[PDB]
Amino acid sequence: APSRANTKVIVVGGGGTIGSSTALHLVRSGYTPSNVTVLDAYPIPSSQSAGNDLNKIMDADADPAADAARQMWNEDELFKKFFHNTGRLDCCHGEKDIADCKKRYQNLVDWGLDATVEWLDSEDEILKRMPQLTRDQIKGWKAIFSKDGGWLAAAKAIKAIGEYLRDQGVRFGFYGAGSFKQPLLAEGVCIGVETVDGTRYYADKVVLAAGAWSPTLVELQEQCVSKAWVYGHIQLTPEEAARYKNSPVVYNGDVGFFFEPNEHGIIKVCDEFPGFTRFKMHQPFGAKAPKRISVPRSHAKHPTDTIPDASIVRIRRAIATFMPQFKNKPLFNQAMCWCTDTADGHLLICEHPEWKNFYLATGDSGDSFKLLPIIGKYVVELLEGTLADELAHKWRWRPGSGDALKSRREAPAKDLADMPGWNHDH
Ligand SMILES: *Cc1cc2c(cc1C)nc1c(=O)[nH]c(=O)nc-1n2C[C@H](O)[C@H](O)[C@H](O)COP(=O)(O)OP(=O)(O)OC[C@H]1O[C@@H](n2cnc3c(N)ncnc32)[C@H](O)[C@@H]1O
Repeated sequence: APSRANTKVIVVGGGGTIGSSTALHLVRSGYTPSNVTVLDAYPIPSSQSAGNDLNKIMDADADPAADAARQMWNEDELFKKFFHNTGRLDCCHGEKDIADCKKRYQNLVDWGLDATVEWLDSEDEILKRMPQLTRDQIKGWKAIFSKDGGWLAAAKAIKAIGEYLRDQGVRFGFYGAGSFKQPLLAEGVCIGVETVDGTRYYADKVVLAAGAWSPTLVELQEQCVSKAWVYGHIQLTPEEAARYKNSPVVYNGDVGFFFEPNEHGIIKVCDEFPGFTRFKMHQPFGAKAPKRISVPRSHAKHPTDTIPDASIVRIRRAIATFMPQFKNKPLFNQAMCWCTDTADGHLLICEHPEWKNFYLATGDSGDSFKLLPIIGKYVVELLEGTLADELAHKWRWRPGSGDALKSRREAPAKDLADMPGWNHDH
């Protein structure tokens, strides 16, 4: 095994979240930049990466990886500017959701103290916190307000990683030169990657950080099932947008959520739901025949795609509830954004059980963007044989460990074949 300075690594999906972090941590660890090759279907930040977004939520997860990430969002100079500490307003209505939120709030008063969390026990208490809401839309609502967390400028953070890597001299391959087709195996040892255009890249170690595409590219035995979530955007005038400067993330699990406007006055609005699959026949490397698996329907490949009609209705209901004064604004740049769920919702970060020096770094399960600053550190540890055993176990190769179609969500994902309104191919 060579020294870090002499080790060649290929990061497949290095234009995405986990992949770009991996490349960053290899460089920060003293790998020689020109020995690191980032391969992606699309140039960093990849136009189909789940992290290519105006915003993501940063919550207050006590988990060690989430904690370490939070410290870097606060303190690391590459990342800090992209974390917006607006807090979060979690709204609840109906007996069931209110009971759940009260229990959750009590757990904070119990477990690791409250401190930065408030209970809002009426409409008027919510309005004092967020005067931009409309009373007649929030009848019977209560809320938890958390001063911790807020939102992350996701595409900008990945873009900042790519500029850093570029300036260090990392090597890149994109499009046909970056789209993984197969590992290169020599008697059960991975020694590189071949791309769609026929280019062959050789390295000591290969990381597959291909997000929702990972189970399409190599045989993962249904350990990961790929699903889409949805959003769209509305455009506020400068005067309208000023009202929502530093506004908290607003969330109601029965409705959806929205963010503070970006610097161009655009609000992104999301639904809350268990995700959509898109099953079709496909043959990943390592599969003996085509199989029915959920294959992302990429908005980058298909920019005329929007989102299902059902989704538009839900997002319109969210705007009508949270921002009734903006109900006549067009919802634009509608898109589907893909992730991959494991059965238990933990990551899949492990060496392949048959292909030595080929490593999986996926299973993001819809809540990994917030790990961008830290996650590559754990991937480097895996490559070097130093990942903490409890994490190695939690993130292990585990086919047959449960049904990832439902995962730890409320319901099995429905399928885009059954959800009209997104496809505008003709
Ligand atoms: C979709 C989504 C996700 C999301 C979210 C809202 C939506 C609508 N809200 C979040 C939130 O509030 N907080 C949070 O922490 N996470 C949230 N998420 C999830 C998050 O976006 C994902 O968990 C995370 O971004 C996933 O990272 P991962 O690195 O696994 O995936 P990726 O960024 O999509 O990157 C994968 C890359 O692989 C490349 N690719 C695909 N095929 C190939 C081939 N053949 N060859 C080479 N590269 C390939 C992609 O192009 C991509 O760059």
